[PDB]
Amino acid sequence: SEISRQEFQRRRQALVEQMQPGSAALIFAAPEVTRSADSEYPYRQNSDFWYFTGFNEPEAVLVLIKSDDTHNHSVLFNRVRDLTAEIWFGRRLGQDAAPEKLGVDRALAFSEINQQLYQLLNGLDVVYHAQGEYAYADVIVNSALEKLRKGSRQNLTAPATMIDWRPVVHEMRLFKSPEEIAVLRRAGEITAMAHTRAMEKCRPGMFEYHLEGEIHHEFNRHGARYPSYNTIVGSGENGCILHYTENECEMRDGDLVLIDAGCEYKGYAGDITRTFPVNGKFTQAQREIYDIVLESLETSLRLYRPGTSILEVTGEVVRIMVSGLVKLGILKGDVDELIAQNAHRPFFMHGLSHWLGLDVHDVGVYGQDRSRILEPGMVLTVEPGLYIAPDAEVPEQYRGIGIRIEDDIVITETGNENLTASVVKKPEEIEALMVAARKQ
Amino acid sequence: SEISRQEFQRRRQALVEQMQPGSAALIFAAPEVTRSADSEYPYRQNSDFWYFTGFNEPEAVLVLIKSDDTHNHSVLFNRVRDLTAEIWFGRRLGQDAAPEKLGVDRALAFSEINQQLYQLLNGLDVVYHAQGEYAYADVIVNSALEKLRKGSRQNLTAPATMIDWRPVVHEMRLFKSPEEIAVLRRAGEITAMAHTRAMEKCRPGMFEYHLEGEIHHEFNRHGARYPSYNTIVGSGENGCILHYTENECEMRDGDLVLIDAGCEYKGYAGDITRTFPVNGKFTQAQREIYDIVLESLETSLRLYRPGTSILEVTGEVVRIMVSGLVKLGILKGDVDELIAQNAHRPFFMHGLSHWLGLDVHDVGVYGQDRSRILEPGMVLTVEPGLYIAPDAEVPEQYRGIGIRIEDDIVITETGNENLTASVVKKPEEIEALMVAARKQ
Amino acid sequence: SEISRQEFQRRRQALVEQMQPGSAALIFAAPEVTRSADSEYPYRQNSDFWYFTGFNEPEAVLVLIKSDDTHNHSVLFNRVRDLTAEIWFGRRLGQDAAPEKLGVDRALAFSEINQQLYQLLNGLDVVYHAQGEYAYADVIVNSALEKLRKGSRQNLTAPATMIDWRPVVHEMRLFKSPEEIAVLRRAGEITAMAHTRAMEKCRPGMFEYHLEGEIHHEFNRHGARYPSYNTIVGSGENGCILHYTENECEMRDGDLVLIDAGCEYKGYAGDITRTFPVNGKFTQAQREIYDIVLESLETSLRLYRPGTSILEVTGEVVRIMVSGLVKLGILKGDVDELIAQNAHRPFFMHGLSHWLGLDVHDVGVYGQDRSRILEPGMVLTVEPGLYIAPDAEVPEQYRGIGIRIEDDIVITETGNENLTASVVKKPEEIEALMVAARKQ
Amino acid sequence: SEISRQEFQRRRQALVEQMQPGSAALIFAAPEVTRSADSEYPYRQNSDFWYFTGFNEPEAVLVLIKSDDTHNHSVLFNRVRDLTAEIWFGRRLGQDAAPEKLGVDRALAFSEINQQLYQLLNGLDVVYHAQGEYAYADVIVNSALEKLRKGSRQNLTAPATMIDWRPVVHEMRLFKSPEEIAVLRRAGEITAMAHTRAMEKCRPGMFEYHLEGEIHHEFNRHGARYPSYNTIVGSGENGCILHYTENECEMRDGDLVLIDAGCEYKGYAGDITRTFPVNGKFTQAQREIYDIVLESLETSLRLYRPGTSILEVTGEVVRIMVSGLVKLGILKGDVDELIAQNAHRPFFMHGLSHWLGLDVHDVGVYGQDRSRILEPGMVLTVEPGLYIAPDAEVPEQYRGIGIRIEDDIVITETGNENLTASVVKKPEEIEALMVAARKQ
Ligand SMILES: [Cl-]
Ligand SMILES: [Cl-]
Ligand SMILES: [Cl-]
Ligand SMILES: [Cl-]
Ligand SMILES: [Mn+2]
Ligand SMILES: [Mn+2]
Ligand SMILES: [Mn+2]
Ligand SMILES: [Mn+2]
Ligand SMILES: [Mn+2]
Ligand SMILES: [Mn+2]
Ligand SMILES: [Mn+2]
Ligand SMILES: [Mn+2]
Repeated sequence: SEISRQEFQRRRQALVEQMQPGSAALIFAAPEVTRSADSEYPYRQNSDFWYFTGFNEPEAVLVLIKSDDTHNHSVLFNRVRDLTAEIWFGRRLGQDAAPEKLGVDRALAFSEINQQLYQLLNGLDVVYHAQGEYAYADVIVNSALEKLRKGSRQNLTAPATMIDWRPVVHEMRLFKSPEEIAVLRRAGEITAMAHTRAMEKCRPGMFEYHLEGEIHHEFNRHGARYPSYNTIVGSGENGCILHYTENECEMRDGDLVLIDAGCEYKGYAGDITRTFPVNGKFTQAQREIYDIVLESLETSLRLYRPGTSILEVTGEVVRIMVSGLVKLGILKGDVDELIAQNAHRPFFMHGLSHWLGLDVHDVGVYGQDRSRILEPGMVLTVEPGLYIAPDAEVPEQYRGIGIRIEDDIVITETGNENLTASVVKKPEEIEALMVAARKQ
Repeated sequence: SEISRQEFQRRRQALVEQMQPGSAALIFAAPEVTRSADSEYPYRQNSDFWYFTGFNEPEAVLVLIKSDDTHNHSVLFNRVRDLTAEIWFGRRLGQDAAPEKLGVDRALAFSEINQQLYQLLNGLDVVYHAQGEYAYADVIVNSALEKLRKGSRQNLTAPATMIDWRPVVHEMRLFKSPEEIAVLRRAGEITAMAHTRAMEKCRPGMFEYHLEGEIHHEFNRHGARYPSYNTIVGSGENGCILHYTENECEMRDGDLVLIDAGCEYKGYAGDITRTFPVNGKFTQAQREIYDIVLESLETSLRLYRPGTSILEVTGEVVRIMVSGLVKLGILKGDVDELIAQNAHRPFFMHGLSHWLGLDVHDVGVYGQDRSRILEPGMVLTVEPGLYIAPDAEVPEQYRGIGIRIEDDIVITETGNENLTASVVKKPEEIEALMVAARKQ
Repeated sequence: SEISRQEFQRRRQALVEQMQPGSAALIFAAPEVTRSADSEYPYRQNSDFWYFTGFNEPEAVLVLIKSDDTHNHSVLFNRVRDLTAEIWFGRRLGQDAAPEKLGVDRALAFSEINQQLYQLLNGLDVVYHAQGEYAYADVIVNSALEKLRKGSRQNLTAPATMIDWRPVVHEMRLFKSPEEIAVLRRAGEITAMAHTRAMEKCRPGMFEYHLEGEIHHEFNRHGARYPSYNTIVGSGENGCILHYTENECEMRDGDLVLIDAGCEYKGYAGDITRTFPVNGKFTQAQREIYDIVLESLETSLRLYRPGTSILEVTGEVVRIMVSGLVKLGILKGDVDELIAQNAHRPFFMHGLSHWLGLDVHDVGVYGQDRSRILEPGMVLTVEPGLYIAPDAEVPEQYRGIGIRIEDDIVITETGNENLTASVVKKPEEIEALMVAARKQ
Repeated sequence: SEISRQEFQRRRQALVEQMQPGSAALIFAAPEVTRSADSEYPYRQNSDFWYFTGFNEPEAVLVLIKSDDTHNHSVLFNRVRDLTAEIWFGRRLGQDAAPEKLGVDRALAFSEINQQLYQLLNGLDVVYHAQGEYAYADVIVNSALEKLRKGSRQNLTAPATMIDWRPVVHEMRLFKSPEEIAVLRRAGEITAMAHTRAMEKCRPGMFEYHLEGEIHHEFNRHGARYPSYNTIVGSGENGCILHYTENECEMRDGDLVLIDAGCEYKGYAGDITRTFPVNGKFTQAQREIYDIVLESLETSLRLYRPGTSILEVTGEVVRIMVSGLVKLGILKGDVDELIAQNAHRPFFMHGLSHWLGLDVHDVGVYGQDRSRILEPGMVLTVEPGLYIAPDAEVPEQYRGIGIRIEDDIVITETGNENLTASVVKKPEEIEALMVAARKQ
């Protein structure tokens, strides 16, 4: 599953439909990024630029011109074809092939952007620009506007209005097309297979980074070369560190390991967390904390639907957590009073859910306290956790336990679809899986 | 093998020994780097900062103060310990533990750098600063100097002299300690095992990126989490593109695949290229080009020693190439005349060797045309190649063939040691390896 | 005559009336400017900031908030009162006195602008900002918007729309109130008295800068401390250099001197040019060129009225010039053909008229080729000139003659009012004035 | 008196003599400065650039190359000759005439600086650059060094050492040549004539700015077009504000007026303060404060000589002030105890003396608390003052009195020469002068 040329074109037209007549929208590619000295990180296209193009080169700018309410056209600035650069660093789309390949009306060399952009903006009323996103893009836009402001003797005029297109575009991204959902479904399946593999390979004495290697190998073999975020493999006390990415420790018999990892597939993020015993068997204490986190997740999965909100479902989770922690003696008091004082927060200190898409923490307005009413087409995570610090003032057997369990879902007309339920999370199913792998 | 605290301290003292009395050297950590939106790339410490510290955090600055010819001391600025940041994003060294851990005299919070740096530079004659390396570092240094210049009423004085320490430090890095050579030896072995694995796993119909996944998995399992540069897997015509990193094509029965990949192990780069038949058997044409590149490499490996140079060895390679290409009819004419007109250059268009170390294209002065005389302790690559474009005006059977074969060596008192000879390169040994793997 | 508090308030309200509901306009003061080292030029307030405030301090920002269509209010950021700064550098308005003095609703310390501006912009739809006018102002606005964009967890929202208020404000400035016309009338009278004085004081052997001194002394004595632009005193060949400001030469018996000078009175510019014989008597050649320039000006003064344009009046001037130059043999050919080839341009190479107000080259849209139809309340200059280079291919006696004659006018319902006719320009009146002064 | 070509050349050679072999010094012109919109302030050349050139154009850079200990040469970058720019904005020196005019070896177009500077710095060991002085200059230098650092394949090398030439050059400027002293002597005489004129013209009912106009007219007529700093005319309570430049008030019968004004003559500053009765007659109270300030100045003038210091002479002044203030009841206590508690500071809150030259607050190291031992050739001001605030807790008759009296001196082998004693300061001489002028 992928997003095709025709869909990128639909998205461009949908933006144009929201634009004022006599306007242009400017969407810039990500800069290349240095890793060390002359070596660069593998290129990651800007998500919004990607959303409108599926084009994975730097030094590119998409310009959508809406001349009036019936007439509009697109211009791409992109790197020229060049024999030498290409023998060295790889093939480039160039200007001749871009209109057909990407479905844009015209393509021009990026090297000509300062000579051409002001001419495209001349006489328009509005420019849509994500100001502050990239310095290089701001310099280009500001230069063009300055040329226009200062060019009345050449009969040039600058648009007086600049509108940040990010609110509009991010609202577009918040609601996934069926094709986007198919891509995310595949991302979830690829990520789930990776997590299953990690559970089947995990043994005491392996390093945390060994499970990262298994996971990334599984991503790669399904054509998801890169993770959507830095993989977390937190065994023992490291599980209580939320974005532990060192993954440098030997995994001990008797500890849990929390793995949070997700692929990037055709631009889209998977995002799964599973926590499991390194030796294949939960201790009583581990199981007691695990069951509360799993109940939180299972309840959330039953509830998420159109018409509720992250805030509302979070309230149910908080009650489940406070109740379970009181029962174990980790919290003490009256449940409702404890809820009223947010007594869960030392152990569950993050949000239950974030939007998911071209970024793992995807764009889109949440509303105050994530109160926005859910509608079909929204994609979000569900990730309750409990983290009991090594020095927490709690019954000793719970200290140093960090558990999160995270699935990715799409809101549908009838509730939700779980994209990541193909990797197990019930404790008895985890143990069975690991027992089977451990027998060879 | 690794580099220890005591060695980082030796390097600091060796810099200090080269410093003027009444001076301070400022060495800044790399900034964190955005991958997309709020997600960052896995952190890569600046190589020179690493060289003096082995410390893998951002927002850190090493200050070496040489008060006079007998007295000197070190101050580290680094991130404070902070409960919340640490629960979220991970553990930090902090100020209390840094002096013992890193072997510095004093540690201060990075948040205090603007309040403290000018006081450390007050009254010194010289500041050593790699100006232009990082914008954030330049801002900090320029602010401190401005405070001093403008603070005569507070009895402050700025050092009038600023010296770029990069020439001195890069000359230090050019000559490896025995411990560094041990680390590089391990990098070479890890990288070689990865390349062997790729040869054993490769089958027609696999995607180029599948071999990248095998390679990166092998790096990881030996504790080299990250590659030292973006892996190249160039099959068929893609082999003629020097830094082909798309690795997106299905590998065809009958094509060669060129794999250029290297691990980063304790900061140090491996860098190996092997080219081999996708189906396990060189065609006659492939073998004919391969033999010229292999002869170039084997001859270079015999020759490299103290007292020669990359330039001198390159001349021998050029003769081997021109000779072989004439013999095959790819070039036509008199060998010596062809050499005199650099007739090899359409097919061998890059350098034979680059320095290797904490960067894959390592620091250090090459001399004009890489004429610097080699000495023991220098580490370099040897990477002849021949690339015959799909449309080259040559006998048809050679078109679209891209071959490079690259080993990493250390110059020793008696010649060189090949760090990467544990992965095969003789064509009959490649075929035997692949025949054996292909039988299961 | 001046502009009062109530008028600045009217202007603020007129801007607000043009603003969208749910918006704020930000108007920044000019930065102080270094002359040398720690010495600054005398402060000149930004013209648009001045237009809305009459406030002559730096580090000030006017914020006009239009909450909706009935409710609006103003906030000033300005320097705090401070005993020491004030003993040293002078009195400051401060926060307590500003609301009454300036007629703003609230005043806050400039030192708090970054802590307060984002709170004023939170939740608005539109921000009006003259982007690119000042770097310091851009930094402040961009920081505030970034805080808002990034502050959704604090329930902050940034306005997505930024509109340059300069087009609207400059259209306001283009049409003068009766009070503004009274100020400009006084500026014209002060400037005229200065030019009369220069004519009465001028003698061969005086330096050009001596007339500048007379002029600036006369400005000052009427309470116009500063000129509105750098004074030009171009004698002999220097008259052919349009913005000759060196004023360094001894004025010779037999040469003309061109003086272009204007006062700045309550923010408003005068702008007068007179050219006259250094020795009090035009030569025949000088008089011949002078008469053409004077005819051009007198005709322009008869013509300028509502319903014509600078372009239309320029055409009449061009015909007068071509005709006169043909008659003298400076041009040769058919007048209409010469006009059609713009043959006057080597001798008259600038515009006839520019708008006049708070800047000498005042703001406001001219239309293509200055074709905008004139309306009452517009204020402009009328400044024909002829400049015959020392090496021009023309009858010898005309070489090195530079003449401009410039008056300032206001368009009225019935034509125009000449604000600067109190300094003579008819050649016989110039000679009479100078003859009288030269007798003592 | 002026500074000639040969002296600018001597200064260049004296810098070169202090430079390391294999080095270049870069001295940049001041940028032009905006006054409002498209109008600029009258150009003021950077003092250090002026010191080495006497050249009053922007977009110019002096490059002094010291190839080794015997061979050196100079290159100027400066604006090209251009017909149109010159018809408009004035004459430019250009490249052809510069070597002879300025006495430099070579001149190149400023437009070529980025193409040429790196070639001049290639292979040198040291670059002398006043980093942080001007942004435009820093950009140019940083670009050149970056080209060199990154150009090893083109056999380019950057100098690793950058030295701020300001300490060396400012020490040069601290010691005046006999020619510089002659220029300063003339500056002092011009300034003194201006102050005499102000005393002779001053009448109750005139505005403070009227005396500014008289002063600036007198500067101008002697060929000092511009003041060296913004003129202060502080009558009544305004005299207690140290840099009162508003000069906006009507001068009252019964008040003193403090005038601090100085010309700029051939680049060099005068700096004189005189305080006198607006009505020509000191009141008893005014005279009582005046006598203490005059005693302070007369004593300082007797004392200043080689071998003393500003600090030492300041101590004598402080004693004079404390003594006089005790005698009048403004201070109460034991003189020595009062001195020990710096009890004078509410009334005398600034320094007694600053260096004087191409800047009014001239460059040069003062030593801690201005303790540097004075030597012949140093030029400084002597400016005791007493300022009694309107609300000071002192005998009523002294409130609102601000008096400073300031002369400019040169240290000589035998003491000092007073450059500004030609304007009176004894109270009886002030009254006599004013009585005579007031009679007509
Ligand atoms: Cl391009
Ligand atoms: Cl910190
Ligand atoms: Cl403030
Ligand atoms: Cl130029
Ligand atoms: Mn996750
Ligand atoms: Mn998540
Ligand atoms: Mn390689
Ligand atoms: Mn290599
Ligand atoms: Mn004018
Ligand atoms: Mn004009
Ligand atoms: Mn003074
Ligand atoms: Mn002074």
